[PDB]
Amino acid sequence: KGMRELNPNDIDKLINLKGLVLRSTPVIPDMKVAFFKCNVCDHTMAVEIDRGVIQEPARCERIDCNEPNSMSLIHNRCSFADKQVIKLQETPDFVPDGQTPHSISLCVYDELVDSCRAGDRIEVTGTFRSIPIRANSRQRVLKSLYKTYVDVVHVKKVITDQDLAKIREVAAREDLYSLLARSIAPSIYELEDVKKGILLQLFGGTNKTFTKGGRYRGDINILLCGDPSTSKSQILQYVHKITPRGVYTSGKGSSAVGLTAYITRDVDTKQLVLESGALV
Amino acid sequence: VRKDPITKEWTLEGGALVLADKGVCLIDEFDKMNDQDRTSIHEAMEQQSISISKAGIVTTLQARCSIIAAANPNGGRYNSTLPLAQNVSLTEPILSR
Amino acid sequence: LPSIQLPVDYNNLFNEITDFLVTFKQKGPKYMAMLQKVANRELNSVIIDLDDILQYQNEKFLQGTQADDLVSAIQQNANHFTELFCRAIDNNMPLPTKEIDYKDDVLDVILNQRRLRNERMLSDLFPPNLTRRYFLYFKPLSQNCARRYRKKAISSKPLSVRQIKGDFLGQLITVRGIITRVSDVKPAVEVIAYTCDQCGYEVFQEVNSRTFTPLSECTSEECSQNQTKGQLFMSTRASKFSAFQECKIQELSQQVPVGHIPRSLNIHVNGTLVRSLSPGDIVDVTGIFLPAPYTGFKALKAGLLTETYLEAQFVRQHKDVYNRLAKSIAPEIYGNLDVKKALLLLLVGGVDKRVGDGMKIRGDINVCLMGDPGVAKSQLLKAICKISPRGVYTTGKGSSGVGLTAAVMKDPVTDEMILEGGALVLADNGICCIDEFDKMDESDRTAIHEVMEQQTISISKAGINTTLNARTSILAAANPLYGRYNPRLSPLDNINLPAALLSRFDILFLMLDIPSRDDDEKLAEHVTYVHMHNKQPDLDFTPVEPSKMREYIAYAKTKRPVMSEAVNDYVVQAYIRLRQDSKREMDSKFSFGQATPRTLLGIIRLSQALAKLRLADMVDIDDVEEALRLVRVSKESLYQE
Amino acid sequence: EIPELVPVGEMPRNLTMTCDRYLTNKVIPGTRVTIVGIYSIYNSVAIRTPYIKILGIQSDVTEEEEEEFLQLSRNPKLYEILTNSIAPSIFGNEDIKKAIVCLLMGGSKKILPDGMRLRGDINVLLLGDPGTAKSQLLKFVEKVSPIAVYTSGKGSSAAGLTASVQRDPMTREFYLEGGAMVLADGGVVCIDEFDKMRDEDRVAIHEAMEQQTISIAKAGITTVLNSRTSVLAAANPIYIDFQTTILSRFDMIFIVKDDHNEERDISIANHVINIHTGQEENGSEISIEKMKRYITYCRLKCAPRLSPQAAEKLSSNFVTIRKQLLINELESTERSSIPITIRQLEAIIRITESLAKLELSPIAQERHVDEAIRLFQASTMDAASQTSLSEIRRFEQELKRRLPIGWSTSYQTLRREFVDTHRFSQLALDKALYALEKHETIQLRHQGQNIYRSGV
Amino acid sequence: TVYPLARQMLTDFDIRNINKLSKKKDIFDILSQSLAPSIYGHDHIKKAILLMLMGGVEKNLENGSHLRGDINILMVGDPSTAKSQLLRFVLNTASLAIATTGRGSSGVGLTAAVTTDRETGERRLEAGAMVLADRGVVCIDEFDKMTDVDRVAIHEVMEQQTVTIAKAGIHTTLNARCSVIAAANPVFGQYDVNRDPHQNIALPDSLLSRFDLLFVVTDDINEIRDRSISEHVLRTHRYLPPGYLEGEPVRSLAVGEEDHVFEKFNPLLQAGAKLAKNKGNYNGTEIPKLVTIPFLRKYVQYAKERVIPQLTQEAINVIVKNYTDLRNDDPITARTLETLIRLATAHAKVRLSKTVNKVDAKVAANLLRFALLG
DNA sequence: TCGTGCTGAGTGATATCTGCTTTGGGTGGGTGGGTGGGTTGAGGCAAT
DNA sequence: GCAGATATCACTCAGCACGA
Ligand SMILES: Nc1ncnc2c1ncn2[C@@H]1O[C@H](COP(=O)(O)OP(=O)(O)OP(=O)(O)O)[C@@H](O)[C@H]1O
Ligand SMILES: Nc1ncnc2c1ncn2[C@@H]1O[C@H](COP(=O)(O)OP(=O)(O)OP(=O)(O)O)[C@@H](O)[C@H]1O
Ligand SMILES: Nc1ncnc2c1ncn2[C@@H]1O[C@H](COP(=O)(O)OP(=O)(O)OP(=O)(O)O)[C@@H](O)[C@H]1O
Ligand SMILES: Nc1ncnc2c1ncn2[C@@H]1O[C@H](COP(=O)(O)OP(=O)(O)O)[C@@H](O)[C@H]1O
Ligand SMILES: [Mg+2]
Ligand SMILES: [Mg+2]
Ligand SMILES: [Mg+2]
Ligand SMILES: [Mg+2]
Ligand SMILES: [Zn+2]
Ligand SMILES: [Zn+2]
Repeated sequence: KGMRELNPNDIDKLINLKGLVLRSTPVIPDMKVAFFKCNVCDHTMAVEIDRGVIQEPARCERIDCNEPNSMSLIHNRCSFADKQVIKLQETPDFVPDGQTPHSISLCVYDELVDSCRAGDRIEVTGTFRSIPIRANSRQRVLKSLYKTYVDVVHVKKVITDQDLAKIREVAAREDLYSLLARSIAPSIYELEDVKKGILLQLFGGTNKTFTKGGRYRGDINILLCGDPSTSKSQILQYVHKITPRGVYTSGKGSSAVGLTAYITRDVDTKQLVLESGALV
Repeated sequence: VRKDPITKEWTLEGGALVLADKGVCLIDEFDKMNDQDRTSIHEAMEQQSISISKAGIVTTLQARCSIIAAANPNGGRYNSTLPLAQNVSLTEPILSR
Repeated sequence: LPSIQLPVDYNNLFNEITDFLVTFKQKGPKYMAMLQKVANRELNSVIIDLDDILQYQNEKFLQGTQADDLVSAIQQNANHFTELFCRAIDNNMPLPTKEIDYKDDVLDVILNQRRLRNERMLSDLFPPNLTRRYFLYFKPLSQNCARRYRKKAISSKPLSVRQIKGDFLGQLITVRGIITRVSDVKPAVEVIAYTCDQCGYEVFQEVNSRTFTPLSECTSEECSQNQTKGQLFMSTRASKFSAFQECKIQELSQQVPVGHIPRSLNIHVNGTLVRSLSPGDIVDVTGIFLPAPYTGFKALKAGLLTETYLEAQFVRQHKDVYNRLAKSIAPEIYGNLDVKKALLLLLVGGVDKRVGDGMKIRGDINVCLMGDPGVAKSQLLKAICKISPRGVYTTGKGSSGVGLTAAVMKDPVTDEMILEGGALVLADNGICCIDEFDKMDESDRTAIHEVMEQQTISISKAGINTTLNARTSILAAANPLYGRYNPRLSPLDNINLPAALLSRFDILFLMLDIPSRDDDEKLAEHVTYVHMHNKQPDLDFTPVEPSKMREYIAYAKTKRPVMSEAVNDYVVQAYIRLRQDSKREMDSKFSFGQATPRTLLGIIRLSQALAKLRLADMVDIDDVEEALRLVRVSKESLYQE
Repeated sequence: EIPELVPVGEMPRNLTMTCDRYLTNKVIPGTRVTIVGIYSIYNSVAIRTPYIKILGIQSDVTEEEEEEFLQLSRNPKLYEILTNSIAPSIFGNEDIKKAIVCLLMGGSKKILPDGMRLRGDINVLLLGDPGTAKSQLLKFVEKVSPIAVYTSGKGSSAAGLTASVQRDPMTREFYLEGGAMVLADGGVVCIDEFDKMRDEDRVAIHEAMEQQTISIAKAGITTVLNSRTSVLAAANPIYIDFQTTILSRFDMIFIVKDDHNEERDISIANHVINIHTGQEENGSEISIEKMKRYITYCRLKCAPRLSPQAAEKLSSNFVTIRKQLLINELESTERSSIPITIRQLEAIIRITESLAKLELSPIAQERHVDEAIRLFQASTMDAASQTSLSEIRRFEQELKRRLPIGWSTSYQTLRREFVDTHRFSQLALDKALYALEKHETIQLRHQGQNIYRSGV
Repeated sequence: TVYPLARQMLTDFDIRNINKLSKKKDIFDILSQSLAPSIYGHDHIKKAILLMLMGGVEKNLENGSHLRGDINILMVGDPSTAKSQLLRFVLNTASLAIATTGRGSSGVGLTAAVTTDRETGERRLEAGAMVLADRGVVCIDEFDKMTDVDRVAIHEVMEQQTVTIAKAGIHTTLNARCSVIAAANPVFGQYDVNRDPHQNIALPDSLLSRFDLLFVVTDDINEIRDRSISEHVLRTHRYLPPGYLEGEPVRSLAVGEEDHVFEKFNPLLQAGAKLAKNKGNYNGTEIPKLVTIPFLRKYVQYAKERVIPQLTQEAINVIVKNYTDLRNDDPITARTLETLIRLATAHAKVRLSKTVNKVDAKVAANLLRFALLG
């Protein structure tokens, strides 16, 4: 379903959504089983929580001691679970006429906590729940408009021995260099040396950990300068697709600070933080 | 300008020139100061008073202090041939003062 | 509470309404059939047309059995007649004819169990709104109906936010304006359902205000006779919800008095009308103008001032082919036939964008129009740029502060670096429209290459490291700053554009204005005939209508042709000849049009454009030979002269 | 608290006060007062806010003084004594002294039923090299005038002068707060260092003096304020931002230049030494208090007007000035800049009325006419006068030819090529560069240190 | 209650009066010189200003093309040539006008620009001077003090006649159909004849080309003219607020609510208007048939709201011939043809005729010739 | 062997009572309203 | 007029000792 097609009819039903993660709150402890201790006889009992309500006892459950209202909650002995709140923004494609994309809040508990990072495309299955909002802190009064959110039950972020036996077969091929150089950029024609140079950058040198000095890194830097119409930008895009991480920065569209890192402040936490530039 | 924790009414602090009234205001690396800061000292050099207008606290403060300034000539060295005008970037008024 | 004797009777009006729904006949009775459809779950919205009420009233009066004026009663107080109509529909509802599912009906199992329990207890219910699954809306009284039957229509008469005063509160009126804000659909609760953990009985509470107080203790007769203190707990699976949207409507520029600022009126949408209003739209919305009484302590401190709103009820929306479709790019302009052909090719956007294992080839035919002031460039630019469904006319400086490509600005309020797109992005999936192409700054001078080569803008500045998607073809023009062009001097000697930029353009045109008696005579005569009769002097051809030409352009852009080996041979031979020719022309320093593979791809693109205009699928030798003429006549006549 | 009693390095302390019934509207800001009242405390750990409940106000601010002033006006050398009292401690600069006297007295107001009311106030411009006592003159003008504001152009900003739109913190509503000119309404504003003041503030002042009603009526409010004031401007030498237009707005322009005469130098040295080692007030000078009360009386009582014969004589004087330039333009091809402007003509008037008001003369006679003529001639005509365009044409052509399109050369390099070579003077460099840049044919980069061509 | 502290409904005989004046075959001079009668000389400017005030028919083609039908005028000249006086007079006689000076137009901006609150960030589109003059006139002042932002905005505004705002999440289009009159001093403080007007002003050809007619005026010194100006300016100073001792300290009844047409001669005000009918002859004592401003406003109102002239062949032959002669014989651009037709229709509106005739085309051509070549 | 009238004890429901704001800040708004108040200054970064 | 925290009073129940 689309984020703009959820109606009241579809409340309390299992739906499937896809979107982009925008922001996630830190871990929130959610109580599961409460712990009570009698102030008089030092008797301890555990009571369950139903619908966010503690089934507190009126008086001590022991027979000899029955002092009413003498039970107290020991905060640090109650069982707890994990809770987290995420904000999901619909994919840019779904936007009908170029407006601000809508967002829907999600809740994930236990294992699914810290499963999706900020700025990732995920597909989430959960229950489309509804819940009241209290008009003010100090009253049971409720607003007539209900808040909508999704109770997530599954999240999907959108080597075998057989493969290893297969991979080891290619390495035996005598013309492996040509095969890989021809497969890295199928479309580009008669640039075998350029392709070979590009390929060796993906593999990279060898890493060395080195005390009594500094680390030595096997990273290769390549410059492709030549006449305009030749396939330079095409190879740039082709390699940009293959690599797992990379930023397609251009000329005059990037800044000195923008490449390295930007100093900023976090509004939510009100602390000085720094972002990661294109190079970082 | 600060905010008084008791009356919650904005008060006004003292500046470097004010703190050195009836004394001396020493400035080092004078030539390196920006134009606006170098204008801020023009008033104290001759008018002997600093005027302030912030947060509706318009008033005039007393600043009667002598100023000793140290600087190096523009270009890093004093060319004895050329006059003092080109040697230092300070404008004619302040030099006269 | 002193009482007044108002001249309105509700029993008689209810009887009239009941008779209306069972007797009116615009096939059996119209509204009986409409209700029959609802009982089968095929319709979830009944719209009562006040024109039908007026017709029924006049028919009854003609027979001599005059009755009360129901139409005037509905408009004067509309919030009450919704309940009357709903009650009448419930009373006269028919039994279903098509077999219903009845399987996953929570409020059928609940009601069946509630009936069984009540019968068993009594032998030894639920609010009417809960069972309702239809929405009742009122259609205003159209002006034609009012004038037909000699009456005045107050509801349909459009008004403005300025004219909606306190006197109109509680009436059915129409408002004309532009929507400026819409909200996400949210569920507004209408009937809450609780469950007692002791009785097994359900308690239903009606909510008809902005706020409500939840129930705590059970009120069932079981909890009363036994006096058990059972606790009620809310259950959203059995409650009733209605989609809710809040919007804003603002006055048009034609309704604000001089020296006054536009006003805004809130609109509430409930039921099925939700999602019928979108931002930036001119509508005629009919609804009930009601207040929103405050609740709690806010009522005492708020005062007598009342916050009002509009309850939407109805929404009305204010809505040789080559030579012929070329001479019709701007019939008013006289000369420049080949240029107009090139602009038509630009409009078609002729390409069959090819994506294989990742390679992307741009499918946009960029074109530039250089020359001297006086030749019809800007007029051509605005005409060609209005023809397309989507276009953006801007100067070389850019769209206001943000320049063409994009720029990151510090937020005035949040102090957060926010990227705002420029003119190019606003033309995505369209033709951007640039005049004074010379006046670009360095940033755009360098960043326009990205868009022209790869349809995307990439920025990696302080806080933003994203890429803007801009698949827009570019049309540009420039003129000497002071006087006329000097053909003897190099093209770069009169304008500031760098040599590299002009190379990327698929077609480059140098337009010249050489004074001459004969030419100016005909130019003046043509502009003159246009100024006299607003049509072309020559009668040899009839200019094609605008809407029909736009339809043809859309149909052509739908098609996707392909090439073949036979035409491929011709294209490759022509490219070989072009490459060989440039081997000698390299001496001239202004030969930025030197043939490169980009020229081959441009030839292919133009050929596909011509094929698209023919609406065919297979490109023939004719299209390629014509396209090669437009690349030739665009350099030869504009490099040799 | 009084400035004198403030201990060194500390700050003035404030105290809130309250008055009721017939003690209200008895003082205005900036007036020294003596208060008799109850020192009480009102609740706003366990502290209270002190305040004072006023019971009596006695501020330092009849017919006998009228008789004394009338007798003073009967003196046969009133003009000379008044010009002597203006800056008794500054030697020379007699013309500036007389101009400052005229500014202090001002000109009679003019109002027409149609709606076009002419200005009556007088503004003066002092533009000389450092070490000339311009600031001392401005200080004395500020002190002597009953209402005056001394403001440093660079110290303040657009908010300081004219007016600025702000927001009331307590009520959070946009309101308008006046600047120096607003606080100087009905008085004199002495602006110092006209050069360092920013261009936007200079144009704001231009408008304020043009209409004397600072028009800031927008941004939540539509209120306007009156700024009827006289502006005395002291500016450092130009050695154009100081364009001749703003000078033309000024009624009077003065270029102070001490001549290197041994007698003059010794005289000034003796005067300053007498100052350091140091009061006729017996028929040749009057203290600040008497002069201030004099100014108040003359500004509030007498508003004299010129005479028909004087009017015709002044018209003939302007005719003779135009004929004087006609004589001056012995050149055949070269064109004279300006003989006079109509604004300058209006400037010539309203100073004669100042002299008439000085002597309480109901009608200005020919004496005032000749005095005003001499004063204006000694200040503006010579200063304005204190070929080139054709040279600028050649300079512009050479600059355009030298630089192709897109090629940038350092401004210092161009100065070396032309200014140092002496083919074109520096005053012809900035003018031509501004003319070219304003037309977009050239661009200034690196604060004008690099010149980049941007088209034909 | 509240007591307060545009258009004049024409009566039956006012239309008869306007027709009576229209029939007189000299009315163009009368109307031209009735406006700003005090000013000496610059008669062609007054003629062109009236022609601008009455504008020309605006054509809307079926293709959506919009041929501009509003004249524009730019004044450039040495100091003290009554530029501000002409601006004031057009402001007083024009139905709509906003004198938003180009130098830091505090108050109402020259063009629309959205604004936000400092703390609440309340976005709102604040209309500028150009937008607030739809179907009217805008009298810019000191056109030479404009900043690059204003120049770029004005270029688009005039070229397109409409403003489309696409900023701060606000997308809207606001009409700006109007006429622009502006004054601009030279760059060196004085007009140089040896240089072109495009050199004495420092705006790019893009801005100057939009102005249909450009006028260059210089301050010339003539003894008799000097005496006349001096005496006229002097008169006001001795003129007084009658009511209190001459020359001393100077200080609605209801809310609900043929000297009328012509004007009696006044030496104090008109002055040069007599010289106008005298054809530059001071000795000439031809009292002119000037018309009061209140009725002139009615005349312009009636002409602008009732007459829609249509081009005619007789005027069109001469239009084509004059344009060809200008272009091919003593840079003139094809846009000057639009000027000829626009002014021909505007003048035909003065003659209260629904068809443009040869006289209108010829007089418009002569005015354009003066506006181009001295 | 046992039955019942008197008593102290403790909840349940109900009586008065205080409180009904509260708060600094722009993901709380401006159809909640200014008699409920909010009055910086240095440092970093894009534009040029 | 409305919700929440708080304290007041009145009514009814299980134990107790004696008398039947
Ligand atoms: N062939 C033609 N047919 C009709 N009108 C023409 C023709 N050639 C020129 N014109 C007229 O020339 C005038 C020139 O003004 P226009 O708005 O076109 O400026 P431009 O010089 O093309 O613009 P820019 O240089 O700013 O890009 C227009 O009125 C146009 O009507
Ligand atoms: N004739 C004079 N008599 C006395 N002092 C004089 C005279 N001429 C100049 N001065 C000098 O004027 C000084 C005060 O004025 P100041 O020189 O600051 O004015 P200024 O030239 O406007 O200053 P600056 O140009 O440096 O801003 C005194 O220190 C003083 O001795
Ligand atoms: N033809 C004229 N007839 C009468 N008075 C004239 C004439 N030309 C100019 N003047 C006089 O010129 C005086 C100056 O007018 P104004 O201040 O408007 O000049 P301006 O040239 O527009 O000014 P600026 O140079 O400051 O832009 C006016 O008082 C007017 O009396
Ligand atoms: N050897 C080649 N193989 C494949 N395509 C080529 C080759 N040479 C040129 N091209 C084509 O020419 C175009 C060159 O554009 P581009 O790669 O953007 O050049 P650059 O990035 O160097 O400016 C490409 O779109 C590509 O399709
Ligand atoms: Mg590339
Ligand atoms: Mg153009
Ligand atoms: Mg000084
Ligand atoms: Mg002027
Ligand atoms: Zn216990
Ligand atoms: Zn129950």
